[PDB]
Amino acid sequence: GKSHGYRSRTRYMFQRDFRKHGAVHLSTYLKVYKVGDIVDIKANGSIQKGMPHKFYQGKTGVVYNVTKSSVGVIINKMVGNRYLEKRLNLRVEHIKHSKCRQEFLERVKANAAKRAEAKAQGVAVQLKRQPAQPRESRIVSTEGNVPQTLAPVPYETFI
Amino acid sequence: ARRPARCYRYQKNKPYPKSRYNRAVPDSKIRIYDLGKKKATVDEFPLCVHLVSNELEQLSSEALEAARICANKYMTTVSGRDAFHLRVRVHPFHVLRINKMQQGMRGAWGKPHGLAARVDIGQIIFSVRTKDSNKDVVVEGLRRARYKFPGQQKIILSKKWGFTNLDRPEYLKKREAGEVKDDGAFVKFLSKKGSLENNIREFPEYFAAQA
Amino acid sequence: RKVLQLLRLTRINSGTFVKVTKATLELLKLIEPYVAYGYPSYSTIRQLVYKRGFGKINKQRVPLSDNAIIEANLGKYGILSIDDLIHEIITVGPHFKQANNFLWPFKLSNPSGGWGVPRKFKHFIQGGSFGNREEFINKLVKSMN
Amino acid sequence: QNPMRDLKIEKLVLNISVGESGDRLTRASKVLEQLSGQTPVQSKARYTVRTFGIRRNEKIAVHVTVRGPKAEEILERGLKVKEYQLRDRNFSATGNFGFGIDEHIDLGIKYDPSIGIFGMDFYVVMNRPGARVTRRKRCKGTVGNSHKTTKEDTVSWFKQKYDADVLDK
Amino acid sequence: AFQKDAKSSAYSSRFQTPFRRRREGKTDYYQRKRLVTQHKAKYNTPKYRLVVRFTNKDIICQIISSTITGDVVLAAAYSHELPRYGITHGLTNWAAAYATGLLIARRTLQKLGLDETYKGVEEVEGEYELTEAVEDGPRPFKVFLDIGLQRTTTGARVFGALKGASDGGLYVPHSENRFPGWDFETEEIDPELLRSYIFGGHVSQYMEELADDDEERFSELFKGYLADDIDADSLEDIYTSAHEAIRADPAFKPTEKKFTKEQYAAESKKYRQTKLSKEERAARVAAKIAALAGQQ
RNA sequence: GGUUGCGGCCAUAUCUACCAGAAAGCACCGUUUCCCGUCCGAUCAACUGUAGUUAAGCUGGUAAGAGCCUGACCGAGUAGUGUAGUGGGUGACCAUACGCGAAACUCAGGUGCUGCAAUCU
RNA sequence: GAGAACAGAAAUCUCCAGUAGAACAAAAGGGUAAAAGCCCCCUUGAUUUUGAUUUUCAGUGUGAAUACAAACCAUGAAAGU
RNA sequence: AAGCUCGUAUCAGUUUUAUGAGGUAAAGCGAAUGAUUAGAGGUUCCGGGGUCGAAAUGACCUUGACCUAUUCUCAAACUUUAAAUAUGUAAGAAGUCCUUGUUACUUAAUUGAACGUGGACAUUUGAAUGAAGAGCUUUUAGUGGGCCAUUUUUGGUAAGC
Ligand SMILES: [Mg+2]
Ligand SMILES: [Mg+2]
Ligand SMILES: [Mg+2]
Ligand SMILES: [Mg+2]
Ligand SMILES: [Mg+2]
Ligand SMILES: [Mg+2]
Ligand SMILES: [Mg+2]
Ligand SMILES: [Mg+2]
Ligand SMILES: [Mg+2]
Ligand SMILES: [Mg+2]
Ligand SMILES: [Mg+2]
Ligand SMILES: [Mg+2]
Ligand SMILES: [Mg+2]
Ligand SMILES: [Mg+2]
Ligand SMILES: [Mg+2]
Ligand SMILES: [Mg+2]
Ligand SMILES: [Mg+2]
Ligand SMILES: [Mg+2]
Ligand SMILES: [Mg+2]
Ligand SMILES: [Mg+2]
Ligand SMILES: [Mg+2]
Ligand SMILES: [Mg+2]
Ligand SMILES: [Mg+2]
Ligand SMILES: [Mg+2]
Ligand SMILES: [Mg+2]
Ligand SMILES: [Mg+2]
Ligand SMILES: [Mg+2]
Ligand SMILES: [Mg+2]
Ligand SMILES: [Mg+2]
Ligand SMILES: [Mg+2]
Ligand SMILES: [Mg+2]
Ligand SMILES: [Mg+2]
Ligand SMILES: [Mg+2]
Ligand SMILES: [Mg+2]
Ligand SMILES: [Mg+2]
Ligand SMILES: [Mg+2]
Ligand SMILES: [Mg+2]
Ligand SMILES: [Mg+2]
Ligand SMILES: [Mg+2]
Ligand SMILES: [Mg+2]
Ligand SMILES: [Mg+2]
Ligand SMILES: [Mg+2]
Ligand SMILES: [Mg+2]
Ligand SMILES: [Mg+2]
Ligand SMILES: [Mg+2]
Ligand SMILES: [Mg+2]
Ligand SMILES: [Mg+2]
Ligand SMILES: [Mg+2]
Ligand SMILES: [Mg+2]
Ligand SMILES: [Mg+2]
Ligand SMILES: [Mg+2]
Repeated sequence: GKSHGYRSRTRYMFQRDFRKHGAVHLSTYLKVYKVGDIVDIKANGSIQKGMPHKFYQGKTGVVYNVTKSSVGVIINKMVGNRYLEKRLNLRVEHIKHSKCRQEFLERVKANAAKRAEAKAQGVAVQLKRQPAQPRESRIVSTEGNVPQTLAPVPYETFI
Repeated sequence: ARRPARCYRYQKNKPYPKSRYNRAVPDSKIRIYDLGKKKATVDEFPLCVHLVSNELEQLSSEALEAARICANKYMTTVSGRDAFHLRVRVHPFHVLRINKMQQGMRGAWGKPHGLAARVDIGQIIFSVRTKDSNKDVVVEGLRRARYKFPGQQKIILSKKWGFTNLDRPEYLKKREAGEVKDDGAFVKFLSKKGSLENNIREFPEYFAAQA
Repeated sequence: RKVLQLLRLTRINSGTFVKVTKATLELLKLIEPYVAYGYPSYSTIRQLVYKRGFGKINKQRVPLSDNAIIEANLGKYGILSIDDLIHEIITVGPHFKQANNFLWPFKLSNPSGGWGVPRKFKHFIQGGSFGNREEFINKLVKSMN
Repeated sequence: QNPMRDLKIEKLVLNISVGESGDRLTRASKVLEQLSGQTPVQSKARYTVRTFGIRRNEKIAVHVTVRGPKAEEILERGLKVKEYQLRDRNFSATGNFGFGIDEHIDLGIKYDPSIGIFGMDFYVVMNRPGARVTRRKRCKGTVGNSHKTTKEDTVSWFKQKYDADVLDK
Repeated sequence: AFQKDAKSSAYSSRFQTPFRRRREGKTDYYQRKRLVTQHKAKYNTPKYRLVVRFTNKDIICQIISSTITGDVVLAAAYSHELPRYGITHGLTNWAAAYATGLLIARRTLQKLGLDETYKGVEEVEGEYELTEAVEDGPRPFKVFLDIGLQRTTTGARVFGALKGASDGGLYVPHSENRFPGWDFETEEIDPELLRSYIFGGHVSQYMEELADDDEERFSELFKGYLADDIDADSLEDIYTSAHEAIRADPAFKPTEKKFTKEQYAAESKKYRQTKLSKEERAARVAAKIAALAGQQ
């Protein structure tokens, strides 16, 4: 009958990336995690100990614990109509620092600056982001660039 | 005991190959796909004419074989067995099943029944190469083959030199230059890429410029 | 359905103004089969607001009819009259969000001389009524207002 | 060139394929022992064959690898038996050569009816200096083309010192 | 290479090349992984290794930590520094291994302050012993032996290096069973033999014997010893005093230098072929299809 | 700039065939008393740095080289696809509207970058 | 692939090539090359205490599994495991 | 149903921006595995026939396989590549920076780690749109045969299956 073991349906998920099998490079072990850090979760199939269940592949959570060979990650998972808190013991091989945050940290650190650069000068800042605006007017010149007239082309077969 | 072909015209199922998961499947009724002077050189037969599907459907191995024999028979008796090269372009890789038949619709997975080629719109089914002088004969051969197939197919005059991918004048440019050299019944083209040394080996009559 | 809610279009023939940015384009895109929209002229923003313009005031949909009603709720933003309001709308001012939200969605009638087409629910470009009909919106909305 | 891309003998491996274990093999061993001065190594059959009358892991043969001067005292000794004529095969593409003899008596060593008579497989493998490169642990590498042992190089080497013949084509 | 060998396009296309430093057969990544990764709850605490490598007759000791940009030398000592301390010959032997480890330990342990506390065994009787932590005070500098590709044999001289960095004050965790004078059939060290090696006793007694059985060889190898009138028996004091000299001043002198970086650079490019331009390559092809083609 | 020890990214670093490499280094290389390991001091261990060599390793350059990497309105706004209609068509299927948009192909350009430390005409 | 008496398609000896085309009880999929495969050396961590966690879920149980704490040991020169 | 604690507050079957995950559609097969049509050129001390033969590790044909570069065609349980739709996280006061306290953890180390004291910057304080507010607690009914349409889609010749 049906079958639904732990690593069920994961053939291509935990698979290894073309011409990237073998030892994991040492940078994966030199990276350093602190409680609060935001991490993305993705399984290294060659590292059977400490694997995320496949539900958590592609998922991003927060470190809550740092352990000898691992980090404890809390993921919010929705079951029924509600989220429940989930805690994952993952070896450092199945985790990386998420950049889901840099645009923020980089933007903060920058936002402080142009605020100083304003204040100190005599204000007028405006530092919220804004959506793509529509385009302004413009004058396109014809010089070197007279318009080429095209028409639709007849039916033809090649074969 | 063949069901009428109407029961498998359409592509209702993901392809079902002969595989190690299938295994007990009958032979294709079509089995030779190149008749005529297949040995012929490329320069010999410049005219290509296609029999071309205008439908998304399935052709049985049985109808490929029957059509095969139709076009080949007509062609050789009107114009000679070495007058042309017929190529069947379509192989019946898709296994059709049958729920042969107490028990009802219980456990209904069928057994292999026969084979079909799955065929697109604009997908070429037959290809022929000849002497220009023999066009009409060839075209009539594919016309008679049509009546062996379900669905609309329509015969199309090729732009290309025989079974080549080059339009006739382009094949002519390469040939009357050095660039082209004979092989079995196809052709090899000189590349500007790779070892200069053993590029010269092949294609000696290049590396001039002229005639 | 959600987008129609967020644009405040929760019943047939009612309408609202929208400031066009990438982040609302994509809203407009998701609802093209249910709406008709375009670029309104001064004349029709003016006659929309003079005729069918209502503030939202402690909810309670209140007709515009006197300028003190406006100044009491939008004064904080400059904007102390009905033509001030219009002006914030048409020029998409720095306070278009507060100004525009102030306006209850407009309740329009069916077009008076009709839709001009046999079938409404295909694109304006296919002889239907939905989608961006650009400046042809003014003829529709006037016929509806 | 030519400084010390000389042509030493890598090692000599004598081999007795006695398709059986038991007494006969431990006699085949004794031969190689006294003949090499070294204690020979035994080889188990790789699979069963039954028409060869052997079983997997039986102990089926003895052989021994010999290096330096000791390998020449024996090569020469066998080469004598071969009357200093090998053949144009015998020499491998990667520059080794081997021959066989039957009756080891034909290289010193008395008869002794309690040991019997055995045939031997001689296999001489050649190399030059700098061969360590391939055999060592760290920075293992491969000898450059123009330093590899070749058939011509070995035959000519053979034809010269020894002054023996090659024969055939 | 043979015609029937020789690689197909598809072989080459799917080939997964190993790490460079494996293709070079220089680095065991399995061991490195385990040498270098730190306890995650010890955060940015470097995990220092004691790298000991042997060239065809130079000994290299570096104390090394790791960084994803690359590793980091804290300190480095070489047995070719030993002429500075009164050792001229045989600087690839067990006692040069010892000396250098001692040199390396002393040097770093200095520039870390743990200099005057943690002297390590000053006596040296080849007693088996790790440097113990001073009650109330800084723990010793801890360091792990990176042997590299060296086989572990009981007697290997990589462990000579180990003995002297440990004798010199470093905490380098280790057992005793790869030191010369470890007895095979009994869990027992004879430190009398291990003392002997630290002071090159085996080299010396080897000279004494070659003296009066075969002076042909004694002058080939051991030439230098003759040439400097160092007949064996003094070899211990040689090394006994090296130890002294080393502890007295390990603080690493660089070579004076002569000629600058710019200058070493200048002459080296004289011998460095330079890549060609596309144009230059084009005109070699063109050149070739005038000759090899145009019917000579 | 060369080189070595430890490296990071792990082919622009790999593969095939040629050639060039000063100085140092590395290497090959000599030895078998001693620790140590072998059928074999080939590997592994030790000892000399003496006796010998750039042949190989190594490094670099060559090649209308194989591979790999990068780019392009090269192919292609193609294939596929989200949304729409009381659109076409017996049907199989297919056009159109508002969007998203490949892969192969073709051509061009490239062939390791770099951290710590020591050393070198 | 090329080589060596009896020796043959298949016995045992050697060199070259070899990205895994093998092997890892078992189905199949994933994984793995100075290994996770093959050969050898030492062993009982297949142990002790009691919690937390992931899958199945009701976020019950059971199975199975993960990462720690507190012991006691194994191995290795060691980091470690 | 009963409410309860609060209220510009926090909220969202939506977009945008930034940053992940994925192996379906398509595609591919002169790329791996597996299938498949055709020739062409090679290679045998070595698979078989046959002519010459005393034989040959002989020569010549012959047909096989294998190799090289080509060629037509395919995959639910094949694949280097690889969408669209769908999908995880982030867009601040529970924030950012400076100073330097606590410990039995951890470091060679007042090193770190975690929690803090004191100090500096307010609403363009950090995208859009919306918000008849938001959060929270108890308790209890009925239900636990479902069926249909567009699209994806399995079995079946098919079905108002
Ligand atoms: Mg199943
Ligand atoms: Mg386990
Ligand atoms: Mg369909
Ligand atoms: Mg079906
Ligand atoms: Mg039935
Ligand atoms: Mg019945
Ligand atoms: Mg059944
Ligand atoms: Mg069945
Ligand atoms: Mg027809
Ligand atoms: Mg709006
Ligand atoms: Mg009117
Ligand atoms: Mg009228
Ligand atoms: Mg009317
Ligand atoms: Mg109508
Ligand atoms: Mg009206
Ligand atoms: Mg030389
Ligand atoms: Mg027998
Ligand atoms: Mg091959
Ligand atoms: Mg190719
Ligand atoms: Mg690998
Ligand atoms: Mg190891
Ligand atoms: Mg030199
Ligand atoms: Mg001995
Ligand atoms: Mg030696
Ligand atoms: Mg050694
Ligand atoms: Mg050279
Ligand atoms: Mg090297
Ligand atoms: Mg190339
Ligand atoms: Mg579509
Ligand atoms: Mg329709
Ligand atoms: Mg398996
Ligand atoms: Mg390893
Ligand atoms: Mg048990
Ligand atoms: Mg229960
Ligand atoms: Mg349980
Ligand atoms: Mg799948
Ligand atoms: Mg697929
Ligand atoms: Mg497909
Ligand atoms: Mg297809
Ligand atoms: Mg593709
Ligand atoms: Mg294929
Ligand atoms: Mg093609
Ligand atoms: Mg979303
Ligand atoms: Mg969402
Ligand atoms: Mg609002
Ligand atoms: Mg309210
Ligand atoms: Mg209830
Ligand atoms: Mg209930
Ligand atoms: Mg109930
Ligand atoms: Mg019921
Ligand atoms: Mg419906």
